[PDB]
Amino acid sequence: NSFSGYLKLTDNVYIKNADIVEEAKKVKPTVVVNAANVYLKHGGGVAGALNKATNNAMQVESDDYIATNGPLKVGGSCVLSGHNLAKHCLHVVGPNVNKGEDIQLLKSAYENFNQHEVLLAPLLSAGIFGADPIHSLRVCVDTVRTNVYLAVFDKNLYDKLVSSFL
Ligand SMILES: O=C(O)C1=C(c2ccc3ncsc3c2)CCC1
Repeated sequence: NSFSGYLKLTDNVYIKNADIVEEAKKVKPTVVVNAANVYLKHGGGVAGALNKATNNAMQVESDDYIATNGPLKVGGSCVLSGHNLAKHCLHVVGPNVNKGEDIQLLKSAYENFNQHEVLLAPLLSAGIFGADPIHSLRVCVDTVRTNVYLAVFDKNLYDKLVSSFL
C-alpha cells in the first residue's frame, strides 16, 4: 500500500494519472479493484489489462468461480486472488448504461469498496460501460467511506476530473 504521487480529493479519495496495472506492480496493494462484467470475461479496458498482466491466470480462475457460483449481479462483487498484482482482486460490476442498465446501480457497485480498508481502483462504468466519468467520480466520493486510490490512465480524462473536482 505504498502509494506515491496521488492528489487528495476528499478525506478518503485520492487520484493519480497512472496505468492501474503499473500502480499494482509497484505498490502490490492488499486490494486491486477490477471493472468487471457479470460473467467475469475480461475482454477489454481495465479488465483486459489486469488479466493480461497475470498472463491469463485471472481469467482461468474467474471461469472456475463462474462455473461453481454462477454470474454476479449488476451492482455486485466477488473477491478473488490478486495473483502478481495484489493480495486480492475485488471484481465489481458497474451498470452498462449503453445497454440500458440503471445508473442507480452505480451507487451499489461503489458500496462494495466499503468492505476493504484500502483499495487501488479504476473509475466504475467508464469506457464501454458509457457512464459520464465525472458523474462516476461524484458517486464514488458520496458513497465510498474507506480509503480509495483512483488511477486514471487517460491524461485528458484525469485533467477534466481534477478540474471539475477542485
Ligand atoms: O484511462 C482510463 O482510466 C480508462 C480506461 C483504461 C483502459 C485501458 C487500460 N489499460 C491499462 S489502465 C487502462 C485504463 C478505460 C476507461 C477509463
